[PDB]
Amino acid sequence: METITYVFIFACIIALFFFAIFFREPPRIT
Amino acid sequence: METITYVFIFACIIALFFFAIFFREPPRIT
Amino acid sequence: ARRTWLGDILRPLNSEYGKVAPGWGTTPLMAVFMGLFLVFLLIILEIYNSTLILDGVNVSWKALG
Amino acid sequence: MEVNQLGLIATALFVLVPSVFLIILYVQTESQQ
Amino acid sequence: MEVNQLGLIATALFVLVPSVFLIILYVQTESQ
Amino acid sequence: MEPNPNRQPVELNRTSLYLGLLLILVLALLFSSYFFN
Amino acid sequence: DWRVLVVLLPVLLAAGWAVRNILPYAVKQVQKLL
Amino acid sequence: ISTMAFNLNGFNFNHSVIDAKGNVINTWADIINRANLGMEVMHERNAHNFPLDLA
Amino acid sequence: GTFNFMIVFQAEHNILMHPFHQLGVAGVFGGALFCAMHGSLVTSSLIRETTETESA
Amino acid sequence: RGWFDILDDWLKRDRFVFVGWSGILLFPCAYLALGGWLTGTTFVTSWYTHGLASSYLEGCNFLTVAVSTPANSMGHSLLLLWGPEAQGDFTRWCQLGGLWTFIALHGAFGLIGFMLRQFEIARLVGVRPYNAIAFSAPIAVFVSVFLIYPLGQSSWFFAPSFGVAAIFRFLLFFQGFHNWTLNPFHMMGVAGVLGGALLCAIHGATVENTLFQDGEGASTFRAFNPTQAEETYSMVTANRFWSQIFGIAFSNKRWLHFFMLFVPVTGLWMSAIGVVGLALNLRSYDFISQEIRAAEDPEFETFYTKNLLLNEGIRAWMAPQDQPHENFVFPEEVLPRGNAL
Amino acid sequence: GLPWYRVHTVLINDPGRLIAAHLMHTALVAGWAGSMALYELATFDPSDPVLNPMWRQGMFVLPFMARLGVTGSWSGWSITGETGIDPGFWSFEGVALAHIVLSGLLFLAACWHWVYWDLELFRDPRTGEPALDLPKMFGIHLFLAGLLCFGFGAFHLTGLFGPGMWVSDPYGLTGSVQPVAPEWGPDGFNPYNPGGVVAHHIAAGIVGIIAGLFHILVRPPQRLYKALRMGNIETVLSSSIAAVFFAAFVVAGTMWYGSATTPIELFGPTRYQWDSSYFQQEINRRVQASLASGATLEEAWSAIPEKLAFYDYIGNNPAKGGLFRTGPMNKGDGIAQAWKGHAVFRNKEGEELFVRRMPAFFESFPVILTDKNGVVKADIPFRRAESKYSFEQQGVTVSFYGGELNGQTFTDPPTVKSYARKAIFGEIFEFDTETLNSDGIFRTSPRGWFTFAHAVFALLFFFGHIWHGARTLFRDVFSGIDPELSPEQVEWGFYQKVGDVTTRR
Amino acid sequence: TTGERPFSDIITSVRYWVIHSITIPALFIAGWLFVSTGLAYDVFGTPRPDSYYAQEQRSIPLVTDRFEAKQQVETFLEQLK
Amino acid sequence: SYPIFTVRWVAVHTLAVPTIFFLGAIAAMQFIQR
Amino acid sequence: TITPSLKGFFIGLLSGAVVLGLTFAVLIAISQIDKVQR
Amino acid sequence: GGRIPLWIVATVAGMGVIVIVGLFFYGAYAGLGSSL
Ligand code: CLA
Ligand code: CLA
Ligand code: CLA
Ligand code: CLA
Ligand SMILES: CCCCCCCCCCCCCCCC(=O)OC[C@H](COP(=O)(O)OC[C@@H](O)CO)OC(=O)CCCCCCCCCCCCCCC
Ligand SMILES: CC1=C(/C=C/C(C)=C/C=C/C(C)=C/C=C/C=C(C)/C=C/C=C(C)/C=C/C2=C(C)CCCC2(C)C)C(C)(C)CCC1
Ligand SMILES: CC1=C(/C=C/C(C)=C/C=C/C(C)=C/C=C/C=C(C)/C=C/C=C(C)/C=C/C2=C(C)CCCC2(C)C)C(C)(C)CCC1
Ligand code: OEY
Ligand SMILES: [Cl-]
Ligand SMILES: [Cl-]
Ligand SMILES: [Fe+2]
Repeated sequence: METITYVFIFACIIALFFFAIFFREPPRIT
Repeated sequence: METITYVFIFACIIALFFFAIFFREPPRIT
Repeated sequence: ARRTWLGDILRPLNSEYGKVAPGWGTTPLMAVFMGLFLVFLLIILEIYNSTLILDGVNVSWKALG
Repeated sequence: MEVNQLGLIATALFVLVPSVFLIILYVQTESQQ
Repeated sequence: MEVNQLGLIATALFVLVPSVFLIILYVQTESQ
Repeated sequence: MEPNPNRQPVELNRTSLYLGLLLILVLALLFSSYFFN
Repeated sequence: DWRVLVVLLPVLLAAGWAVRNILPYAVKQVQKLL
Repeated sequence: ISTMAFNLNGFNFNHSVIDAKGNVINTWADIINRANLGMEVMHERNAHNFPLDLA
Repeated sequence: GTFNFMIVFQAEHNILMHPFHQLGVAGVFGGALFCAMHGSLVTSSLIRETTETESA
Repeated sequence: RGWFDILDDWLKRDRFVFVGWSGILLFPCAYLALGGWLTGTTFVTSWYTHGLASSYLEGCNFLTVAVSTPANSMGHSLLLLWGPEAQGDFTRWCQLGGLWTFIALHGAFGLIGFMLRQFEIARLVGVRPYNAIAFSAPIAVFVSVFLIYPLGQSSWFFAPSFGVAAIFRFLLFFQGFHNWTLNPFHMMGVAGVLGGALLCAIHGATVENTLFQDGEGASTFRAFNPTQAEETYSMVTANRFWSQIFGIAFSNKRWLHFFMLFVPVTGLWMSAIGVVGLALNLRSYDFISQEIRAAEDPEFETFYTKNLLLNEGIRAWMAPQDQPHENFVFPEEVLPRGNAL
Repeated sequence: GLPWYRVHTVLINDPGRLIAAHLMHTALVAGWAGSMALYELATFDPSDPVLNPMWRQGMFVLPFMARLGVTGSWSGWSITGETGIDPGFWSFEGVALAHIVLSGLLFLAACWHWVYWDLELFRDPRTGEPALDLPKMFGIHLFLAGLLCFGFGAFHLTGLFGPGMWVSDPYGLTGSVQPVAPEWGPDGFNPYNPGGVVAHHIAAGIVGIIAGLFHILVRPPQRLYKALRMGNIETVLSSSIAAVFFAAFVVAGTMWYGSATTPIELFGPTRYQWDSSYFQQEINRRVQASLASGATLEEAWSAIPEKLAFYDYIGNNPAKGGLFRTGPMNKGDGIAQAWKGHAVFRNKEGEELFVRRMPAFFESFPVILTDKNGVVKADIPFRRAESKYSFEQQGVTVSFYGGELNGQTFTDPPTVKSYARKAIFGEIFEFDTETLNSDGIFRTSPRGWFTFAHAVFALLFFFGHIWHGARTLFRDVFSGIDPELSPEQVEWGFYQKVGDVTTRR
Repeated sequence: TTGERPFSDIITSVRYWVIHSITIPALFIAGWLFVSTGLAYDVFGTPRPDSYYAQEQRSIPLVTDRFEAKQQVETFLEQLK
Repeated sequence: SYPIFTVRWVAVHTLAVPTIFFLGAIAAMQFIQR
Repeated sequence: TITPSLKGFFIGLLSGAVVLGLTFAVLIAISQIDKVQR
Repeated sequence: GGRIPLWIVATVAGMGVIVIVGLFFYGAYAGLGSSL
């Protein structure tokens, strides 16, 4: 259960990476 | 730990009661 | 709407929305397959249930050896 | 008492996950008004 | 391995509870 | 490409919140004995 | 056997007796149906 | 519940059906009674010293 | 304890075979039936005052 | 103007009992399920399947009369008249429990017919089909208790027999063998049935005591008109009453009546699920933590341990007579008994 | 705003985001299968398929992989128990990684179809409105389904180009993956004939190709398009649900009763094999045959393989479990280590006595010994004061034949009774209770859990059928009846035909 | 309101009571005889008071076979002859 | 001018006819002696 | 070959079929005599 | 036609009921089902 917890948390981080890059608030120029 | 759990859930219910009554959405006519 | 190479290839497969054979068309034939299928499922069921007993159909684990 | 240890995480999640979902939807409802 | 079995619930709420707080604050922002 | 015209907003009112919470807490109170066993 | 005729004989007079009391008025209803 | 408090009990058809010789012919009532018996003999298993549970 | 009370009760009183418990079951089943009926009959005949995207 | 529409026409005419396309399934099957229960309770024995008398003809009364389940030996056989068990003989069929499957299957199909009837009438009259949906709650109970549960077991023998006391025996069976009262899916059923009955009484009594005075006389019934648009009791005075007695009250008449649908329908659905578990002997029979302690600690007693003693009493005392095909022989010395009793 | 119970209706007229939702669902299912096999491999012990088979360790997808011929691990072991193997890539480990890579590639495709929701393909070229031609779609898909079902049975199951499927003898002793030849005769409709499963997919595969072909070329009739609202994707969900619960009931039943596709070395035995004393009949046939052939009693029972005797024990009966007794069967009675031997009871007169076995219904059961004629001769009494049949009065003894205890007789009444207490469960095993801290209470098998879950879902889905079906035929009043419905349409005798306004008298 | 003839009018009518004062006792008598004659016992297989058990027998004649079941009960009956 | 024989007629007699008959049989049954 | 249960099967099959056709025969007949006016 | 007053039909019929039911209650004490 300890191995699982570590891999689960690492997997959520990588999923976060994907939305942080591709689903960011896009920057705009005013 | 069973006891703590049983009684924490019970106590959450009593608090919900409190807000359900005194902090209800107040019925407004027509 | 976006056109794509693949979209264009599949296009005629989503081209006839709403087109119908008039009246009853093939309903009477579908009806035949439906009743045939029912009778076939009955057989299948009454074999499993052992109200239909047939020659050389031993409905037991012992039909594995 | 010799009791199932995952009973606790099961009960804690059984409450927290659905409860949090409801709160999320209530609060973004109030902010619309 | 003979690990602390309250470690799972501790890690679990450590993640969920502050995580839930932030989601709540983000959504009710997007809807105004 | 246009924005999706099918998007809609969700609502949960306060009575539904109160009803939903009672359902879960009471469900938890009933199943909890069985989870601990 | 014979208990069957015994049992069935009341129901024939029951049906016979209705059929003759009700015949003339049933003849009307069927005519009306075109 | 209030009249069964004064022990005016439900219908009792235990052995109400017997044959020409007088054998008992059981019904569902008699099965019910076999289960009532198993409840009877076990409840409060240490509390009775005499053969009838009159209260 | 509730179930203990209702088990001993049946052993000592044959309450299922009592006509007043049978009227209670009829009262109680009947009540659930009529609740669902009335609830479904009123619900079935709500007058249209809403769109598909909102609660009736 | 084909024949199919000529028949559509005649089926759907407005008459004292509406017929419909659903009538074709509904009516034969409902009449036959009922004809068979009355046929069998008045005339037919359970001697050869159960060792029981079970008809008025035998000496039974309306409480003890039943159409009983087939012998365990029959297994899950459909027990068709023309089938390998009864071999066309009507008399033998009845003696084998043939009418049980007869009632149960025409029953099942009749319930379908009925529910299709609720769909059929609602479509013609132009109302929403919520009465039909509510009727799924009875259907689920019927199929789970009468079909699924014995199909999980050794045979039809262990389904309910159709009769008042026979059903009473079934209630006790589930207590002694399944400890069904301890099952949370039954408890949710109880809260829905009793909750429904509560809701039923309280909503009927509220309306009756929040009425408007629309007539002069003391019978308040006369003063309703079926066509009036105006509501006939005060939702405002009802809401204030219950807010102050009970703290919360309904404010929305649509939610109220939908909640009367929801509560009993759902409880029956939950109990159906539980009985499905019991098809498989998947009971909530024990709490393991309790058994470990009581095994090790003879001073440790609860109502949970007391109730299992009672369950143990029921099993050993009713089983030989209730399951005749098992030839259970329990000499006196082995029977569980408390002191003196 | 939408209510919570309706958020997913935004997809109704949005074919691309419907495809994106459907891809994401597919990603999570394949992901789950990947994850579940990984956890099974990390906890499976494959060192003893005789007394610690997969079905005792609460394995759930392992047996489904083995059913179609994945039998071994990159580690060198196989479930049949042979060592040294190399399964190539399509090992348990390899299947799990496929489904994980598949899940990842489905995730990405879903993002793509969600962002690029507005494809011209989805537009009706006449009106420019989104529209799906469901009848032609059914034809195309029904044709795909027929090809795969034909090819599954023509190549995989035959072993023409594939592994075949798990087959065993009738007593689940010699299972393996093997090619199967189709049974075209009437015995192929027998659920216990595996050749029938081959016939079925070949034959029904061609019927699907032909019907798919019919359904692509031929338009639905006007009467039927209108009756079933074939412009409404929700009629498909209604009928689709009904088909799925049909199928879920079927797979629950064949799991419980047993068929050629639910073999007892993958799923455990059935409750019926205990009801009918199926393994006990065979076990005894063998000993009588050793014995007419003149072997000693010790020899005749030592000849019985432990795998067979383990089947003849109620702790492997799936109908002895409980809804909240969690985990693997091993968590209850422990890990089976060794058959102890077949217990023979003799009274003091040297009659052979027979422990009445416990039926599946009974959580507890009394200890009653009987003779070949069925006559009670000993028991363990509850009330001691008036007892005549006690082991002490009747001088019961136990002798063991075969197994770990072969050739040993016990006479002291407390030992004798203790084995009498186990005999009611059938054959008597030694278990390892410490390794998993076994609590001693019977759990059910994967046969139990799979049947339960699928029966419960099937019933729940019937309500889905009903709901979504109602919503298809009545969509025009979903939001409420017409406010200008006149009491003439609804009161009696107004219209000769109910609801048809053209029949006013 | 559906065009059939109202019930309250059918059972105050002379004609109705003239038919049914015959048909109702005929049915009551018919069913009586179905019992009093013994035919109901025979049609249905139901044991008479003297034929639940054989004289010195105290065994239920319980069906124990599926496909020999018919012949089983027939054998029990001849054990009463 | 009403009809005598309707669907309603049939429904009614479908139940009633065998009710009275069944009442006859059950009446007779009270006089059966063991 | 053609066993008794299979004879029974067809017996049930022909029986069932008669009942629906007789019933549907009856129902088509009435529907034509007794029509709605329109 | 409307001849027999309805109150008459209701009294008599009702008496018909009580009659048969009391027959079935009498039978619970006599003959089969009586325990005697
Ligand atoms: C109309 C509704 C209806 C329904 C749904 C049922 C349903 C059922 N009945 Mg009931 N029954 C009905 C009406 C109905 N009955 C009526 C009106 C009667 C009184 C006559 C009965 C009397 C009755 C008895 C006495 C029994 C049943 C039984 C049964 C069960 C078995 C049915 C079976 O195997 O059929 C199988 C056959 C079919 C389904 C027929 C299919 C029709 C095919 C498709 C047409 C074939 C045409 C032909 C081959 C072509 C021409 C050939 C050429 C020679 C001309 C089933 C639950 C049995 C039961 O309950 O056992 C437990 C039983 O014993 N029924
Ligand atoms: C407070 C006490 C209490 C309460 C309120 C309930 C409530 C309930 N019990 Mg539990 N029960 C209790 C105590 C209680 N129980 C105890 C102490 C025990 C002992 C263990 C049990 C044992 C028990 C068993 C064994 C079962 C229940 C079941 C149920 C449910 C019955 C559902 C129903 O409507 O059936 C009524 C039946 C139907 C709705 C099915 C179809 C009905 C059709 C439509 C009838 C049509 C009639 C027809 C038109 C002709 C009628 C005329 C005819 C009479 C002549 C309900 C949730 C059942 C269950 O869980 O179901 C899944 C079940 O099998 N109970
Ligand atoms: C059909 C689905 C299915 C089936 C049949 C199984 C079956 C099995 N699994 Mg697998 N499993 C599944 C899905 C499934 N699993 C999924 C989806 C996951 C991921 C979550 C897992 C994760 C998993 C793990 C991690 C393990 C298993 C193990 C096992 C075994 C023991 C399971 C057990 O104790 O049951 C316990 C079941 C219950 C206690 C019943 C739960 C049902 C709840 C109580 C109902 C909820 C009611 C609801 C709130 C009511 C309110 C409704 C109302 C308000 C409207 C068994 C072979 C175990 C094993 O032995 O493997 C080695 C193990 O350790 N499984
Ligand atoms: C293929 C199966 C299928 C599909 C695609 C749908 C699709 C739909 N359903 Mg239907 N439905 C189904 C099965 C299905 N249903 C079944 C089996 C039932 C009976 C239980 C129902 C009963 C049902 C009702 C009663 C209603 C719908 C409604 C809807 C619509 C909106 C649903 C929504 O927003 O959910 C929103 C849901 C949530 C926000 C959270 C749900 C959380 C649930 C309780 C537990 C989740 C468990 C977990 C995720 C694991 C999944 C379970 C496992 C089986 C795989 C949508 C078109 C609604 C509708 O008509 O709208 C117009 C509606 O009112 N459905
Ligand atoms: C228990 C709840 C009922 C509460 C009682 C009052 C109900 C409310 C009344 C409405 C307003 C006033 C009308 C009162 C009028 C009233 O309630 O009853 C009176 C009515 C008879 O009325 P007539 O047509 O004789 O006259 C009209 C009367 O209203 C006199 O004014 O009784 C019947 O309908 C008898 C039919 C039963 C015999 C039919 C047997 C055949 C049926 C077969 C079909 C089987 C079932 C269908 C299958 C699913
Ligand atoms: C099964 C079968 C069948 C069928 C049959 C039928 C269909 C039947 C019917 C039957 C019926 C249809 C009957 C009925 C009868 C009933 C009765 C038996 C009644 C009684 C009642 C009473 C007694 C009542 C009284 C009262 C009381 C008690 C109280 C209240 C009031 C009053 C007055 C009501 C056939 C042929 C197909 C074949 C196969 C088998
Ligand atoms: C991205 C990507 C990737 C990766 C992948 C991944 C990593 C995956 C994941 C996936 C997975 C890993 C998933 C999983 C899933 C799971 C789930 C989905 C589950 C479900 C569950 C549930 C639903 C349950 C329920 C329940 C409970 C909880 C309790 C009891 C009862 C029941 C059973 C009902 C790759 C490299 C390939 C490629 C590139 C991209
Ligand atoms: O039912 Mn049995 O009876 Ca009324 O008492 Mn005598 O035993 Mn004890 O105390 Mn509670 O219980
Ligand atoms: Cl007690
Ligand atoms: Cl005392
Ligand atoms: Fe109301």
